[PDB]
Amino acid sequence: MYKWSTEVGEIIIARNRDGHFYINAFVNNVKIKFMVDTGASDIALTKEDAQKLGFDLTKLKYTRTYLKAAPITLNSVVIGKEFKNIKGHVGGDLDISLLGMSLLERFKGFRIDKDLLILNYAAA
Amino acid sequence: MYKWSTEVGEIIIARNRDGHFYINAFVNNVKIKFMVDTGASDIALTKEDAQKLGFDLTKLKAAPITLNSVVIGKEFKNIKGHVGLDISLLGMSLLERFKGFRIDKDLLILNYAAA
Amino acid sequence: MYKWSTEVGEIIIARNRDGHFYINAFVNNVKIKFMVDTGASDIALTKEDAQKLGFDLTKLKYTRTYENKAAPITLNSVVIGKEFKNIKGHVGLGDLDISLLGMSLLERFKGFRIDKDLLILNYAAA
Amino acid sequence: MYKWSTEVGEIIIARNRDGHFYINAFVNNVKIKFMVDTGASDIALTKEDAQKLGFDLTKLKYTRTYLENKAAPITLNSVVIGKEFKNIKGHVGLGDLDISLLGMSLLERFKGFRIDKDLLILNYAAA
Repeated sequence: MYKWSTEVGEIIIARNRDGHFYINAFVNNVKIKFMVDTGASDIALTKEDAQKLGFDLTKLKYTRTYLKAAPITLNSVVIGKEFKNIKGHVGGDLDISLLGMSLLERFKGFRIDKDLLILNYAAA
Repeated sequence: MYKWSTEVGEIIIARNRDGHFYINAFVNNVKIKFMVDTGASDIALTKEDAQKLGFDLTKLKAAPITLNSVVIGKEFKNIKGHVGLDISLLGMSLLERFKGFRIDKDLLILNYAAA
Repeated sequence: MYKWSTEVGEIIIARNRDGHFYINAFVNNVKIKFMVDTGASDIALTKEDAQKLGFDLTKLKYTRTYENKAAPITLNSVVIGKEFKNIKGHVGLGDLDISLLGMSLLERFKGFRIDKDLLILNYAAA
Repeated sequence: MYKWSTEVGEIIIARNRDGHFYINAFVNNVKIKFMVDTGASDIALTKEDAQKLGFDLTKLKYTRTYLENKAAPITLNSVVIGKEFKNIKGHVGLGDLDISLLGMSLLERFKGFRIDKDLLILNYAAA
């Protein structure tokens, strides 16, 4: 008699009137507010949010570019379920961090249509 | 943010050596053993089993009944059944309520979803 | 190998400005607009909808009561996402503006929920 | 009215009495037989299955080494097991094993993958 089970889930975000989707995540167990960016793939953290996560700004290698930026790795990111070792980077103006496609395509299910962003996931 | 979640489950049971599938449920917290009958619709209890469930035999109408709670993977509410054989029987009326039910060779495969 | 597959689907419907949800469905190959009524049980059709579906109002048996008296019917096919068969209903009062879809049908879906302004339907077929 | 649908599927394999799971696939439209290897990552094709797929043996670069013998990396454009997966990693191995091996890098791509008692269960989702 074989028996198994898991937690399954769905998250829907509706598009704000400025036309973007906003979403909360826990990153290394800190609450971070993200705006979704369809053109990015990588997570773009603000400096402020980098500090909140226990990173040092004077001691970072701002090597790569997208606009100049410091690649980084995030132990865990939770949105529905926990993801691990998530590619990111930290760069200048912007007030809010940005979530790209890479993280979102890691979901079991992920579609945008109409004004809805719909994520499906499974845990254990 | 609209956010939703639930427990999804799967039970897989191997055919018995006698050619049948048997399943052990809790009925109102009481272990019971059912044989699967694909041709049957509602449940068919043995008197023995009827008695284990706090029923009166000689004050009934085969006599139609309702079972408050039947737990196979998840808890099914208010299951149709009756009483008249050796072992009690589980029919299509219960199995169709599962998200999934299929038999394939020596496996009976049951899918369910709770919250 | 034991192989198995099916079609899975999801329908998301936004609430209407008036506060209700509305579903368009094919019933016996005809388009009917329903209002969702989460505390109804079986489908309630308007007379006009009933007539669109070829029911003869003067020959039905008005055998159920509520204080009025209504006529049970069965609908062979109702297609919302997938095709459901032998759906229960009745013809409602002469006053009914729009037909109602209740829980007896909605609970046949694999998934159904309302959250704020979205009604979410999940279904699976062959 | 937002509406969306897709194909979902489950494949189950029972452990043969030798202890191994075996499963067939279409790779670039040819049926290939595999034995599952949880130790492996990549797909390990026999030389015979490579030629059956039209690899030119004598133009492959055998730049890799495994277990001791050499092997040439390849990409399999299309592999169908339930759903189609694209661009699967493999190599073709100078070792003399008679059957090709399917590793975790392909299994892990499934939406659901689990082994318990003697059942390997795979779940997938297409359109």
